[PDB]
Amino acid sequence: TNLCPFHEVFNATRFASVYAWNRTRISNCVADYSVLYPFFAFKCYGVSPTKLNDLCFTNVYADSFVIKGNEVSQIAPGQTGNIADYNYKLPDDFTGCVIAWNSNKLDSKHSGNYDYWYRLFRKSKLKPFERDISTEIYQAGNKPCKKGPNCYFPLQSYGFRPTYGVGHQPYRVVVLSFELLHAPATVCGPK
Amino acid sequence: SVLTQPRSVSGSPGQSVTISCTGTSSDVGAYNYVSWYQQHPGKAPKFMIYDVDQRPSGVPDRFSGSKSGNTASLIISGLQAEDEADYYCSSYAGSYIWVFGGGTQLTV
Amino acid sequence: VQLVESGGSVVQPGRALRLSCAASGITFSSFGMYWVRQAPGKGLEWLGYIAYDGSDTYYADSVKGRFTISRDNSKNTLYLQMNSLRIEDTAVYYCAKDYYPLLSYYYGLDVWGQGTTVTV
Ligand SMILES: *[C@@H]1O[C@H](CO)[C@@H](O)[C@H](O)[C@H]1NC(C)=O
Ligand SMILES: *[C@@H]1O[C@H](CO)[C@@H](O)[C@H](O)[C@H]1NC(C)=O
Repeated sequence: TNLCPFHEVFNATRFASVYAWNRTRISNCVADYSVLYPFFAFKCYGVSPTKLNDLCFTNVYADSFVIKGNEVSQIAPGQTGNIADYNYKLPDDFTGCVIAWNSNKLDSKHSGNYDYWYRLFRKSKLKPFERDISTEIYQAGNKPCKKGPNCYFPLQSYGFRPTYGVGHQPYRVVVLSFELLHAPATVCGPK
Repeated sequence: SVLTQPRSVSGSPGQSVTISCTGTSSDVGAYNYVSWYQQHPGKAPKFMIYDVDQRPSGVPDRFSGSKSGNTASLIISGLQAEDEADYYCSSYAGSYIWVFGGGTQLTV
Repeated sequence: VQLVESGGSVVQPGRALRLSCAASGITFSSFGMYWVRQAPGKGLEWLGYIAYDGSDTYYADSVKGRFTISRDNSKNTLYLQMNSLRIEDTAVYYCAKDYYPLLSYYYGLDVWGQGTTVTV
């Protein structure tokens, strides 16, 4: 008789940038997944979405961030791209669910919403669930970048606007990653 | 898996033309990474439009583009006499492989 | 950052040929490099790519298992080792610089060399 606070990540006023996504650790729950189930995408890997309440786990993590509609397809195992390799990487053996919905009425300011950033390039490709929130300017030559010749800034912004087409307008995505450890299951649905 | 283009596109100074290239659902449709290069006779290709509509400093505002379904296109407005060049598109085919289109010759 | 192309010649089919280009300045070590081929009367064909750190290298299926791409970080030069050249392998070969440094890839080719002519 103790409901799980899923709404805290789904009903958030603001989502983190994809280059610096937020991670919420959820435990000690009676985890009804009815609460989170018009969404753009609802696809699960390794877990049945119809009766997900019956199969419970040790812990679940909710990874939340905002991207553009035509980058949603990169939030999946086995995929590559500007986001999959440099911003948010999923493991090829994911056991969980990626939930996405249109946020054009929230984030797409008519003035241009520049509060959301993504990484253009990286030292090395990211490992699964690895995060890199360093915004240092890269010096390709031997001159200080005090931004000038041979100076590159890793992050670029999503210029979200209400006048953009569907693939170029913002979507809010929450990835629910389920795991089993040596501990007994702690996050289980009602019964 | 080579992208298909018009051999030649007609036009005249002051007008606008479009140059389309088509692929399949596995390349042009799946990934929004279409890059267009402008080549002159006897000269290396110039980097023009990247990521479907975006352009590197040095590219005139008259050069744009768009994407719909599995078709990408280069949009040139206000054609000038020195815009006479061979244009190519390049899409991401997946698995770290790129594909250049057949090439389109623009005329004025 | 100028790309100076060399190593082209007229060669007999079945033989090997080494192509290369030198990158001016000291920024070579920061960028991945691409090879592109253009046969006369035809459009461009992608040949391959080598990462800035020399770790990840990719090839177009057409030349996979035949051509090898490598680089010398100390000399600031890029190499293409061609093997078993065929009658059809007549083209101008270009090297090009990735628009962005380190690992980037999904943008395009910003800086191009003049092109090395290889015939058979
Ligand atoms: C936010 O909370 C309300 C509670 O009335 C719920 O109906 C709605 O579905 C929640 N939004 C999301 C995305 O879960
Ligand atoms: C979400 O990410 C932002 C940006 O790094 C950070 O400031 C904020 O504290 C994070 N919040 C949580 C709960 O991780």
